[PDB]
Amino acid sequence: TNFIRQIIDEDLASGKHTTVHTRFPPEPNGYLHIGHAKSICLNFGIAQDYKGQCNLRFDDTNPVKEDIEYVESIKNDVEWLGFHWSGNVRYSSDYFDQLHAYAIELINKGLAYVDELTPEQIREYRGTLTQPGKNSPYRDRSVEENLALFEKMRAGGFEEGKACLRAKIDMASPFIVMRDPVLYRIKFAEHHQTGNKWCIYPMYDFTHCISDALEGITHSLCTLEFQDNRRLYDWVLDNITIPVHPRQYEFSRLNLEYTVMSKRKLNLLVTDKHVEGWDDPRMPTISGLRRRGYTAASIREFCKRIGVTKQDNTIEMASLESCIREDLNENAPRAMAVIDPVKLVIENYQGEGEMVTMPNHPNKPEMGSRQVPFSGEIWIDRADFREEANKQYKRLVLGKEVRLRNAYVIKAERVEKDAEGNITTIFCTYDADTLGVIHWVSAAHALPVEIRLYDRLFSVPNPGAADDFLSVINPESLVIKQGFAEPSLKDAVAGKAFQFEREGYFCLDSRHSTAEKPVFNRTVGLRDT
RNA sequence: GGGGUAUCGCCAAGCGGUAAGGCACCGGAUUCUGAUUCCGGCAUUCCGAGGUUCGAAUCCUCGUACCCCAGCCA
Ligand SMILES: NC(=O)CC[C@H](N)C(=O)O
Repeated sequence: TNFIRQIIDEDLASGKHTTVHTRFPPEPNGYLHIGHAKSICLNFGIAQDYKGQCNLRFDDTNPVKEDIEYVESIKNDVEWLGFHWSGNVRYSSDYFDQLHAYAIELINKGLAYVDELTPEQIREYRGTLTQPGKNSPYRDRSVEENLALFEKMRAGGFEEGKACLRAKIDMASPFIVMRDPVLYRIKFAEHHQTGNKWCIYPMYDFTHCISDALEGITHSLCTLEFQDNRRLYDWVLDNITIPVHPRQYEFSRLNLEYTVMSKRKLNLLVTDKHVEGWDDPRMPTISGLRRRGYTAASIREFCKRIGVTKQDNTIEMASLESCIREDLNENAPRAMAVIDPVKLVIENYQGEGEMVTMPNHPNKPEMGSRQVPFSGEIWIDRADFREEANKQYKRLVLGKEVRLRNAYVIKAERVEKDAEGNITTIFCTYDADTLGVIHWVSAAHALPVEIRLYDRLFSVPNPGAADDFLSVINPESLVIKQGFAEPSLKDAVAGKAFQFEREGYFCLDSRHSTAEKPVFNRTVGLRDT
């Protein structure tokens, strides 16, 4: 439960509503990020719980900022998250004729007029946060004139910015949004849905409340910054001939530590090529989280966990990680991979190799087991061998033994280094029958794999607050490695993740994995303490 | 000016009855993954200062802090 569901309840109880109809109206001007997932879960979830309906609407009123790639991606992420919208996908543009009709109603009612103040003049007449605005000298034209003028605008008769339709409200309102808000502006730009049919487009404030009412929305859910706008939302509806009046309720938007959560800043990263694209695994986009190996369900749980309030918040990365870790911990089948390898030769070993049995999930036998190839020339992780080091160190030391994961116990005896004194191979003996603990990979049957270790995009907790958020990017947000995985992974499915034992959860694809060179993305590392 | 929000490090219940929960954190137990699991611990206090009440985080008052608004963006 949350404040919004309590309102909904009271409406249902009072009889003000007998059904609930919500909506997710992003503008198709960028890819969806996790903040939008909060909104999708909120709106689509309320619908299903209250046995109602929730539409997917593309708030497409600004042609110059939108693209068809985005509408396609949005529909894709919404689906991927696991939600279904009510009926067809809607578009604000579906109402362009209705909106133009309604603007004509406001004009006929004397509540709208065509202003000729330049875009600079409008701001100048607008007033300040503390000084009232002032009336345009064109504010009192007749209905007849406004009608003619608006038609002229609509017919491509005015150059851009040369005129616009403004609402006639109160230029001295403390609500700056109510100071004659612009209803229509001229843009000779082709729209991704209406092509070149219109040269005039409606503004957000005029469009949204009307789109909401036409679609029969009962509870319009948005974020805190449209609180002031709710006044214009109501004004518009209160002043036109429309049978319903949806009510807007605002909740705080999501802020995630170490990243930005606004399409504008995410676009800059894509545009400036500091990430591969909107779906880069380091990106907080739904596509990027998906490509990183995150499950729709872990995201759904994150949104459930964070809540919906009016408090400005900033969630910690540990919260999101917790969610994905919980999921993958339960479901990911375990595997063996070595991110940083060094060859270890069991001189004691005789043969061409053998096959040891390995559980697909050390705590869930029902998930079965598999046969993994063992031998005398395996691969271990460099950090798992210490010629020296403290008593706490539970891994391989130059005179100590260690249990090879699901195999035998071995003993390091003679190391071998190179020119720069770096070790090249470790010589050990194995106890013919012995079956800390360390993972390994038989060099002979090993599959060469590229491993991508992801990390926080930015060096600071709140990069969006920085003057130049880009200068504070983390140069180690992506560190690529070349390791070895058990041949098993030869059939790994893109997107699906496994737990690389003692390392973390990894998934294939990355838009890079080929048959020859597989690319594994580390979704999240295990809890190291 | 106006609109909003202030409860444990980060989220978050609580709507007059005397502070849920999650994340994180600190112990301990297990464990062929230093993971998982498993127990135990973690606000005598709710931005502040008064006030009303038998009694408030929950009501009033005066303050303080932070967020949002001056796109022909959404
Ligand atoms: N009122 C709202 O839900 C805002 C919709 C607007 N298109 C947005 O993406 O923020």
